[PDB]
Amino acid sequence: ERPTFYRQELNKTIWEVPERYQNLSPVGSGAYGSVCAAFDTKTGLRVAVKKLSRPFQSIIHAKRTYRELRLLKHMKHENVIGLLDVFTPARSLEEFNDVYLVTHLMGADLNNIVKCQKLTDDHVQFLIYQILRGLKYIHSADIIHRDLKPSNLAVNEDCELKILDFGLARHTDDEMTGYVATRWYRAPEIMLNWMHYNQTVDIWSVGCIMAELLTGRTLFPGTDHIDQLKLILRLVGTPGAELLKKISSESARNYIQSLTQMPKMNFANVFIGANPLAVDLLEKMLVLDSDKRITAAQALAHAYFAQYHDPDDEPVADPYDQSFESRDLLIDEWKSLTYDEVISFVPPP
Ligand SMILES: Cc1ccc(C(=O)NC2CC2)cc1-c1ccn2c(C(C)(C)C)nnc2c1
Repeated sequence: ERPTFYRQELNKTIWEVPERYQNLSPVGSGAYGSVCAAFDTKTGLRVAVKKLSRPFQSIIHAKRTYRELRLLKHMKHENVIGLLDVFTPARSLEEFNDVYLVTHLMGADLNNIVKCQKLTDDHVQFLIYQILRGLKYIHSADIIHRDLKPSNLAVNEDCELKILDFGLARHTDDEMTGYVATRWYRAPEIMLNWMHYNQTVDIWSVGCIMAELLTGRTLFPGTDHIDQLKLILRLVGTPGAELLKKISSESARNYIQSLTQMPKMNFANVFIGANPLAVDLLEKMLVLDSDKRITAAQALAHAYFAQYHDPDDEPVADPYDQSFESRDLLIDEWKSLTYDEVISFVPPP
């Protein structure tokens, strides 16, 4: 009872997918893999199907395919994308060469819904509640998103949200360059490599996202890493002695110490007219010192989310074994591990 596969030409590439998936149509390539929307006739869901992609052409590609599949199989939370299905047209490990991952398709991304557009306060509470609820879960598994931004927040018509692309974060020097949304939401310590960083890199990005939902404008649209740092330091202040010490990169501590000291601005004068509770929570997320930033779990308990908070309905993850991250294997070994993961996949209920 291996399903029946059929073949389509799409992206100018062959898709070979089980007959359960019908009406495939492109919703974009990437480098990465191609994504298609599809109707899953078995679940009644609209789904996103990602074909990787030369998955085992280098060690870097093989480890990455294994990582993504492992991450997706782990995640079981309403506000985190998980795996609905994984499949290969291949019948043996020897023939194994393509992986397709299937995922709920919420509908759009947040970026395409909200940008240039200011949201109502109740709409903001809901979206950020769900981002922190799914981040509490991800972080509890010891996973860092590292690249949270509106384009990887999948949102449906009812403003319900799942987080995409956690744990992968492997951008080139060039995708991060100049006046680009790829960098606007990243934590200063990660943008400028100040230190080996914690999970609160992600709470900095929620803060950037939240401020943009409230105001309709990017919070730190820097034209480059240094311009963006200056936008940052102008709002939150230059570091103190105490943070300067923790900046293990000697090079970066020397640069930042060159800067004219500036105090933290008043967030109620930047976020004029906003819910005081929204402003308070922004001041707790946008703290420069990552050791002092609010965590997803503490933030969910904040008064801003009184309507939505239910401490009994904010679950945590079973633990995630990333011991494989510090293992060097050969192509065929990553590939065989990936295959074991493809074949033991048990669909959700
Ligand atoms: C198919 C797929 C596979 C894995 C991951 C993924 O997140 N992998 C990393 C966590 C390990 C994301 C998607 C995916 C891709 C685009 N999507 C959209 C658009 C088309 C609206 C952007 N909405 N939902 C999605 C979901």
